[PDB]
Parts: sequence; C-alpha cells; structure tokens
Amino acid sequence: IVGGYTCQENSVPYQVSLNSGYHFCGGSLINDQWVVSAAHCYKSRIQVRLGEHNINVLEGNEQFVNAAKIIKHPNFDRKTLNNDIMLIKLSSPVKLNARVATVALPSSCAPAGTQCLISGWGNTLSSGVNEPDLLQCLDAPLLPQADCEASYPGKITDNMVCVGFLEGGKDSCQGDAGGPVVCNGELQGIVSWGYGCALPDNPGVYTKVCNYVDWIQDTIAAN
Amino acid sequence: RPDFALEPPYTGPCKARIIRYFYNAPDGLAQTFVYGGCRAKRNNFKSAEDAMRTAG
Ligand SMILES: [Ca+2]
Repeated sequence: IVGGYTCQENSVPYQVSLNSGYHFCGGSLINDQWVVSAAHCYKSRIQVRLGEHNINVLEGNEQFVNAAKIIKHPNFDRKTLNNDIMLIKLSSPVKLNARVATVALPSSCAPAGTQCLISGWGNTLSSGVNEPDLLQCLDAPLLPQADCEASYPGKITDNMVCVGFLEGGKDSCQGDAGGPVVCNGELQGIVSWGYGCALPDNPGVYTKVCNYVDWIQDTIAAN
Repeated sequence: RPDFALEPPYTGPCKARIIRYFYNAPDGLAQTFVYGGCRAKRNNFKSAEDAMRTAG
C-alpha cells in the first residue's frame, strides 16, 4: 500500500497473509474455514496466517493454518487477469475472536463513488522497495467504469473495477494482491493488478466480487 | 549470450510478491527481484543455478 497509513492494531480482523516461506499475497476470511484471494496468488502449498499485525514478529494472537484445498475460478485467464479470484479451504476451522473475524460477501454491486478500505503488507513506495512490518490501510473510492476503461484502454472487463485516484499517489502495490477492498462492511473487491503503483492515470484494478457471490457459495457448499 | 539476458527484470502488472532470479548483465551476476505473479518475461528464473545455466 502506497500513501496509506498504519492500520489500528487488529482493526481489519478479516485480513490474512498467505505464506509459503515468506508473505507473498493477502486474502480475506469469509467463514470459519474459507479464505478468498486472487487466482494469480496460486501456490501448490500455502499457509494462511490470521490475526496478524506485525508480519515479522510473533505477537501471540496469530493462528497458522495450512490450506487443504485451493480452488481457482475455472475461467481465470493468466494473461488478461479476467476472473482473478480463488478460494482456499483451511485444513481446520479457525477460532473466531476479536482479532480474527469474517467479512460479509456483497449484497449487491456497490456504485462508483463508494468509499472503501484497502489493506495489505505490500510495498509502500512507487519507486523502490519498502516492505512494512505492520499492516497498512488506505481509504479510496470505487471509480466510474468509464474512467477505468479510459485509463486501461481495452484491458478492462465487466469483472473488474478500478479503485483509487486518477492523480496517483495512493494505491495498492506488490505484496497486496489477493487482499480485501471493503465498502460499508462488504467485500467488494480483491487486489489484482495495475501498471506500476500509485502512478497518475493508472489506478489499481480489482476483481469485482459482486459478480461471483453465487460461484463462491456454490463452491463452498460442494467442498 | 541471448538478448533476453540483457533485459532488466520485469515485475509485471500483477501485485503478488514473488522472489525470482534474473541475470544482471552489467554486474555479470544472478540476483533476485520482486515478480508480480503474471506475464513474466524470459529473464525470470525460479532458481539461481537455473539462471546461470541459461544466462551464464
Ligand atoms: Ca505477527
């Protein structure tokens, strides 16, 4: 997260870190046994870390659970990033408390202009590399589809939404993928891609979660 | 050596944080960089020895 602020400790209880030796992606807890992330974050072996704040220090509130099943959307396209969504079933149910909680799936698609919260442990610089120990937060609005398409000519599908600022300066970055975009208490987006980080006229692009609620629910029920 | 061996590391548009190896032509050595997770270029390897074997 570039241009954000350190989140209040445990103020984003649904945020998780995907780890396979080191932190490589984020995710969101949607129920006691399932996590949603980005399909490009796929790894054959993944450990999910919940209740995290400082990703490099054992704090005592964390829960470490291995992924039992990893299911990418069947229509995921590695080149266009269309349908960049993935579900992870945990080996065992996690303990829900004040530090570890679920986030609700969208009741409908949020309209442009809706203020949201993006979070993650990704790079904090537009130029160079600075990986934060503490979870970073960013308040940003859903942008009109027209501006998204104008920023990325012919690259935006109906399953994507831009969130951020056309002037740049604030954006998600490498290490944030799979992370949550929550608006009014509902998961509306998943950090996916973008050209660079926080660059003018190139806001971050996110997977539009409201188009996948049925796929998510049906998949969870069948596995 | 191949042309792709002289190109700088390509992070790409995706936002994952994946450590990969690349051949640093000038310094003449294999080093690491942050790969985004998609649309990788040829100067991108999962191991140092694999990079040296190809770009050595
Ligand atoms: Ca910790």
